[PDB]
Amino acid sequence: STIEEQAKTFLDKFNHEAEDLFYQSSLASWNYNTNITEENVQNMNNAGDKWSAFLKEQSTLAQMYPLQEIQNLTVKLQLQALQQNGSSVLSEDKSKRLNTILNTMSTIYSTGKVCNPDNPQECLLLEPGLNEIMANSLDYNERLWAWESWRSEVGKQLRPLYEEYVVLKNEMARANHYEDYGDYWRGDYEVNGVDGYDYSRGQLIEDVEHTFEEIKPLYEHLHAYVRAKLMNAYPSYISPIGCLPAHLLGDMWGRFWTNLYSLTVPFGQKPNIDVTDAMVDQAWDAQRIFKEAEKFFVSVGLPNMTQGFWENSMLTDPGNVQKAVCHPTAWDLGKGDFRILMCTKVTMDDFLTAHHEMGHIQYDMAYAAQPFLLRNGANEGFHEAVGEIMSLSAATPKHLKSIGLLSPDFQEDNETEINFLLKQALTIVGTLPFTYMLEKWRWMVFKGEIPKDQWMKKWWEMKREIVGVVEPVPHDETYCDPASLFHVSNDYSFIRYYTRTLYQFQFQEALCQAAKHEGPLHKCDISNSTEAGQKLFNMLRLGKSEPWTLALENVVGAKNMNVRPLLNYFEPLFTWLKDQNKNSFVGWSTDWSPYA
Amino acid sequence: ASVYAWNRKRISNCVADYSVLYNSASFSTFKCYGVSPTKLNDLCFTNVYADSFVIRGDEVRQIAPGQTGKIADYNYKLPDDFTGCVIAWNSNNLDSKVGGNYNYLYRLFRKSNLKPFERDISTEIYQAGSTPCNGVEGFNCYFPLQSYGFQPTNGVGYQPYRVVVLSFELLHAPATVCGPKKSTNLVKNKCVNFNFNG
Ligand SMILES: *[C@@H]1O[C@H](CO)[C@@H](O)[C@H](O)[C@H]1NC(C)=O
Ligand SMILES: *[C@@H]1O[C@H](CO)[C@@H](O)[C@H](O)[C@H]1NC(C)=O
Ligand SMILES: *[C@@H]1O[C@H](CO)[C@@H](O)[C@H](O)[C@H]1NC(C)=O
Ligand SMILES: *[C@@H]1O[C@H](CO)[C@@H](O)[C@H](O)[C@H]1NC(C)=O
Ligand SMILES: *[C@@H]1O[C@H](CO)[C@@H](O)[C@H](O)[C@H]1NC(C)=O
Ligand SMILES: *[C@@H]1O[C@H](CO)[C@@H](O)[C@H](O)[C@H]1NC(C)=O
Repeated sequence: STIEEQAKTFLDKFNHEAEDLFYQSSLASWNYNTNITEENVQNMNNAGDKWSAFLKEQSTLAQMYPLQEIQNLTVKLQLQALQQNGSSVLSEDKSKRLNTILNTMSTIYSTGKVCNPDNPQECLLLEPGLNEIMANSLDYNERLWAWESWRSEVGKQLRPLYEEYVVLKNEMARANHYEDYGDYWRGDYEVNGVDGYDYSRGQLIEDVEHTFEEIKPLYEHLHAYVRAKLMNAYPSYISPIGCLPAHLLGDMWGRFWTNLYSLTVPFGQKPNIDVTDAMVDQAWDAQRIFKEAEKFFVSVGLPNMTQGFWENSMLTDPGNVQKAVCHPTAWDLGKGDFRILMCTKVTMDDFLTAHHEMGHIQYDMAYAAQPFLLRNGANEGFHEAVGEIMSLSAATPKHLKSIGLLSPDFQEDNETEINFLLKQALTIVGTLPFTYMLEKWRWMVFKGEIPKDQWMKKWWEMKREIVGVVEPVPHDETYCDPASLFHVSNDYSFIRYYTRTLYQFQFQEALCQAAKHEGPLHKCDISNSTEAGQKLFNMLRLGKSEPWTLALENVVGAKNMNVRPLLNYFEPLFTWLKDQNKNSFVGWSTDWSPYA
Repeated sequence: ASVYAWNRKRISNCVADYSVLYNSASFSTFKCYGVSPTKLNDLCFTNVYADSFVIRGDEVRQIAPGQTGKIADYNYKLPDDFTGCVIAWNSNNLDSKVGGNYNYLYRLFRKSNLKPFERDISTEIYQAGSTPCNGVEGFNCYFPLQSYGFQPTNGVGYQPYRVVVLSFELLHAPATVCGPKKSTNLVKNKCVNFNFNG
């Protein structure tokens, strides 16, 4: 009869057909990921082509129902999600060119092998050949060689490809009534039609700058301390007044600073909270790790894992004969099928990753009651944030003592809390200016603020201004230094990590206030608290049915992303860094004073 | 059978032993509405209607009086004043295959809700819009029967469940479906209370 009932029946038909087709596609993707064989690749490609053709035909059917004659918010949300053209609005030649460019960037990044000139008999791939060198070497020219040679090969291959990529993606985005591809990425946080809780695409950049202006003193003090420690590690290269050299940050790109914890430790004489040896002595299998994680999630009141989870997940590396992707990934295959694909070792990092991915699984299970096209996070930040809060809670010494992994006579003084908070800042705080600078640079590239002949002159200028990192030698426009990273070369949004980092500590403050923890925020554990689990599950059950602003009102009581929980989390460390930076100079100079 | 074309077997002229069903450990749901399981084995009924079908795990709750859903409105409707028992059990072992078992269908759309104990096996195109369907599934016109996807790796809310609903009615005709006539060993030469065939 009416247009709304027509759309509701069409959405029911789409949900029922799409759930089975998505389950077949997801099962094929799982069979590829746990078993890398050419027939599994062919089955994955066939299922993906069927899934994409079905989405094209259903979007074509969906557009014939106009949006403004529907008043129900969930129906309008599903119709908005379905009626997106995607690449279909672009011409078939340019769509094929864009798909070819994406596939060849994927092959260049995955199969990129770089080694030293005049020694070409064997070469090292990025993972783990170059990762281990970047994370463990203490030699300046070796890291300089690896960094410059990998950005030489990868950037000189990817620069014309990226120049075509920006033009094609901008053409697709302006064909989809967006300003640029950056506006297309910012449309994930766009809320329209809700009274009071509306959020605009232009408000996201302003909120990111407003939060980063409060990030900046803490990052300046952390950068000064890391600069002083790297000056101790490398005596003559680092200047007291200048930026840090790019190849010395402990990772390939500067994404995380967590590999500098050995060099920048405050109190090396004091012990660590490493629980690896304790699990090795008690012979803790990965099955025991996941069962302890399940015990954590039942202690807070969340549902326990299904029988199909324990039957169908791969929680151990299969062997030499069977090939699998080593990256930990939680899979919501559809129809109540939840699995974790992780090559779990007996380490603290794998235990925290197991908690993170089981948080992903709990988030996926919570919105199983929702319709199929609403089975997602409210934004891209919440989905990662609900895993990162489990990573926060599981890493506490109280949680390790509670499960027996830490000695009950371990002395928790202020020095161990300072060095733990510094490690968490190197992991968490250090990625924020890099993320903000990278996303702002990509937004200015898509918007046309930066011309193609001026991409790198601005970029290093941004990196000196924001990240406080100087180039070792100047790079011309034959280089493509951003696209050496996984997410940018494979068409992924990067602001999800910034929003995830702020939502992480906002959720942490909300659940610790729910759990009535009376001490420091980093000393807080959300186990044994039914009300914290209920407050979590109220947002978790919504999925994508409600706006992320309303979900944030449901958790923390605020309508916008906030920066104060992060500063409250690191406030003892902030005072300690302000005490330690009396002799040294906080802040950096954008000039070429260390090295160029 | 499929839930749209649920099998109905009329049970008459025999002894119905309900304790065998009740004490079985193979059934996940044995929810009785309007009568208790303990006195089923004693009472007698004129006829027993056994409706058999397969549904999903999450759809077992909809087989009850007063419920709302796809199954209740468009596939199988129970009256509010229903006397009988709903028995459901998991059948992932039998009704799920590795390729996917698509042999079970359900009606997805109908103009109006079903009457109690009604079977709809019509395969006419549902008209959701003003335009005539003309027998072809195009725009605003959908085929009402959709296949169930049953895989052995699915969750318990998506695994196939075989449901048998027993409907007990009393009519003015002589009731012949009676419960078991329990007997005890015969004792002679003592003053006992005898009950021989009523
Ligand atoms: C992985 O693939 C190989 C060859 O295709 C096969 O022999 C093996 O059984 C597969 N592994 C599993 C767990 O099915
Ligand atoms: C919107 O639709 C859903 C399902 O179609 C329904 O459950 C919900 O009550 C509707 N909301 C309003 C306000 O009509
Ligand atoms: C998708 O592309 C078609 C073709 O131009 C256009 O008519 C339609 O409005 C587009 N969809 C949206 C949501 O803009
Ligand atoms: C999950 O919890 C339920 C109820 O506490 C229990 O019956 C079930 O056995 C648990 N699942 C597993 C795999 O132990
Ligand atoms: C820890 O506390 C003691 C006593 O208050 C103090 O002397 C010391 O400087 C503190 N250390 C840190 C790192 O805060
Ligand atoms: C939380 O509950 C479990 C279950 O008994 C218990 O072992 C654990 O000690 C509790 N946590 C704390 C901090 O007491």
